[PDB]
Amino acid sequence: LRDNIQGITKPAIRRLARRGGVKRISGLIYEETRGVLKVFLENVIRDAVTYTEHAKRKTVTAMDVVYALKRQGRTLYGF
Amino acid sequence: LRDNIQGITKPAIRRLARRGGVKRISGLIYEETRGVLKVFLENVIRDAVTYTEHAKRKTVTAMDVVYALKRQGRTLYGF
Amino acid sequence: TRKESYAIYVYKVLKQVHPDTGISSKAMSIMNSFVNDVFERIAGEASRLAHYNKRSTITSREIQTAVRLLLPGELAKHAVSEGTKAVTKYT
Amino acid sequence: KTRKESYAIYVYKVLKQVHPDTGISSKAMSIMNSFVNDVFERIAGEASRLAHYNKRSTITSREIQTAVRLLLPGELAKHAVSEGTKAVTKYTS
Amino acid sequence: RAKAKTRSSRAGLQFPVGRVHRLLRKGNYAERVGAGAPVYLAAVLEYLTAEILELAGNAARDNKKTRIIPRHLQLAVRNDEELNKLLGRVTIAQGGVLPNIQSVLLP
Amino acid sequence: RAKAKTRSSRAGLQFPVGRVHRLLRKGNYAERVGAGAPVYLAAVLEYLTAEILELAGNAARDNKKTRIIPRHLQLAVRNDEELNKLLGRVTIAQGGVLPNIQSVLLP
Amino acid sequence: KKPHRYRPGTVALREIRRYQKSTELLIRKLPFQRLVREIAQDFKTDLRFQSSAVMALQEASEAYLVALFEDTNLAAIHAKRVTIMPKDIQLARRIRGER
Amino acid sequence: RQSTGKKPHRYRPGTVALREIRRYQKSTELLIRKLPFQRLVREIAQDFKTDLRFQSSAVMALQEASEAYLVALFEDTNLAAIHAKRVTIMPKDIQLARRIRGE
DNA sequence: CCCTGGAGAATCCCGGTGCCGAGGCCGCTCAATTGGTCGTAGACAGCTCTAGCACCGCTTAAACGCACGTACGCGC
Repeated sequence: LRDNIQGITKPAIRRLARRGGVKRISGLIYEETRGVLKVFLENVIRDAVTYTEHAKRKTVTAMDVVYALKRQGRTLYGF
Repeated sequence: LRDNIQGITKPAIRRLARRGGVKRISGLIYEETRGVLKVFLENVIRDAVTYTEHAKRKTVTAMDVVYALKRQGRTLYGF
Repeated sequence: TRKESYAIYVYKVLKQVHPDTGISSKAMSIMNSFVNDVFERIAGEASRLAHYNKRSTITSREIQTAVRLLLPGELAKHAVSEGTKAVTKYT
Repeated sequence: KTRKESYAIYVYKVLKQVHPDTGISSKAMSIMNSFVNDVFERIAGEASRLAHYNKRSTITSREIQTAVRLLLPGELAKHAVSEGTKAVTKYTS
Repeated sequence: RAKAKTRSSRAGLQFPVGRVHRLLRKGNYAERVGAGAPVYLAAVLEYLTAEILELAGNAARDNKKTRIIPRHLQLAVRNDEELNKLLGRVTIAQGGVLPNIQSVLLP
Repeated sequence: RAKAKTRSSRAGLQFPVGRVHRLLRKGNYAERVGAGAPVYLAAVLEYLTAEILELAGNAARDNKKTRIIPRHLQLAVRNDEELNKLLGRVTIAQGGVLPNIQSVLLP
Repeated sequence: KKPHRYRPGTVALREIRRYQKSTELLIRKLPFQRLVREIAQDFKTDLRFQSSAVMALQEASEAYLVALFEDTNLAAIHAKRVTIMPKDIQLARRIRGER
Repeated sequence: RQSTGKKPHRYRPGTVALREIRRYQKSTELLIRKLPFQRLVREIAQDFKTDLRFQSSAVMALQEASEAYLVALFEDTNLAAIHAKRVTIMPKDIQLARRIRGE
């Protein structure tokens, strides 16, 4: 699995900024948003990996991601 | 005790901005900084008041202030 | 197995406050996670409050202090009044 | 009088172990003690949470290892895990 | 063995006092848990639940909806200032954000 | 009985294993505390303390002072990126901040 | 005839109004899932993910990115601009403490 | 109630400001005075509960925490000022920083 | 209008005091250490079965790219 950071396509970032009320979206901010998303995922998924490793499991459940987001002050409801 | 919000003097806010590396300090920053400090104190001192009222004490200790700063993600060391 | 859930109590509270509205599975799951997270927050605050003053017990004053520490504004006072009313009706 | 628990002499001994030519003031000592208390509370709470989420009643060395991987980031966490593993292997020897 | 009456009915409440007490006991939170602590906790949870569901019903009536959808719950949470400050560190799934547009963005 | 050898010397450690175990037992964290958990906690605490004190000693030597002052500890925390991420939400008294100047500030 | 030729900004406002009231997920499910898989491959080669775990990760990432975009837009309006910039994102991360 | 009522130095702005920045950034002592901050603390506390006292060390901890928080807020405000192609901070920058911080 | 030489003032290195907080020492006592003893949570073996991994049709809304110009980013 390589070059999946391009999977977050340009209209996806367009829609994400439109949800946030952005008027104009630059051409250079897509790479920056991809990097920010990569950093956030490399934190949260790594925390969930540690949770799954401690949980004696090889499959990352939604609950482990839930407290992985909770421990960083970003608690998510509904899972 | 009245007009105690002016105890934080204008050169005190100027020196606080100098510690933060602020180049130029506007004349309208002092009232806004006093209001922000008043809001922060009205949160922290109220939390310490609740902490002291819980422990059946009449004066507030530095440990309760440390707890009130710690519960909001602003933990203080040395007290 | 049996899994603990807060669906029916939230449902009857909803029927008490608004009997003309329903709820979905996703809305129920959001409400369950919200009430559980508030449970852990208030219970942990009460546990820390007991640990600060070497208190071996958690009373209603622990929950009231946790509510005033967590809930801001008039919400904390309303919750404290509701808890006091429930305590007086309990005895 | 009343004996209050503190890590003043322990942090002082650590300082003399790693830097045998310097001293430390009481304000810096209290800052280090508060840092030790906060890190101890954070790791203990993380280990208690990890024990609770797996429906387990005890806290083992793996709980502390997961707590220091979750809290400490990166190479600091890897070095902490290595030091903890070395201490566990020395304690059980 | 007399008649089994729940503590929620004696306190005029719908949330379970006994389940809250059991979760406090097995939650390793304290050595002892008082009698009034689960009653106070259940009363606070009941008040918060009633307020959130009432605001969600108001938002659903504003959207011509008679079923509570997580969009309505997100609108109810973010519309109230106290709920927004309390749940500032809260992510809500399938809720979006408020439909607010800045003044300079309008043409 | 036998010699009362401390658990810190048995594990090659300086932080008290027994004090950590006692604080874990009375700290309302778990029903039981394992054997290796206080050793792991003391090892992590000693490594963090040693790294922070070494960085503070280096900062004191840059300032050429013998005694460690809170300015040295604040510089040690803020200079290390790992310590900056670990203690981002930490306020250190009597320490100030980093003496850095923006590029456009200088004339 | 001539085309309608919408001025720049009107379709932006229409999309803002549409997405600010719709709760659908903007990021496609499979590319985000595969990005999650290659990110987790650096930590564990033999790992699996539940569908609801990917759902929770997608929702949390979408909400975090939307909040970051809101802060970026507010900083852009603060900086006499209407176009979001990478330096605005860097400022928003530095103020929030994530940079 | 009963009353009827040769050439001077002339330092340009900015250089002495940077001098003060360098002097106070490497400094350690407290910038805010003790008793005005203490009196403000008592005045704020008297609105919540009367007949309340603060010890010297609690006032010290509150003063240092408030100074650190305001220094971080001023750092973010100056960063937004340079971000907005400016060297002078505005209260709207402070409001923007508070909004981004979530408070 | 720009480059270079001379001097006013905040800042930095250094000699001398000493002093008041830091380092080392005396007990000793209360928390740390040793041994046994069980209830019991936890490590391990076998079943399974329900949800996840991989590939396939397909079709269709989602996405890359090119042409054009006017709101806006940037220089003055």
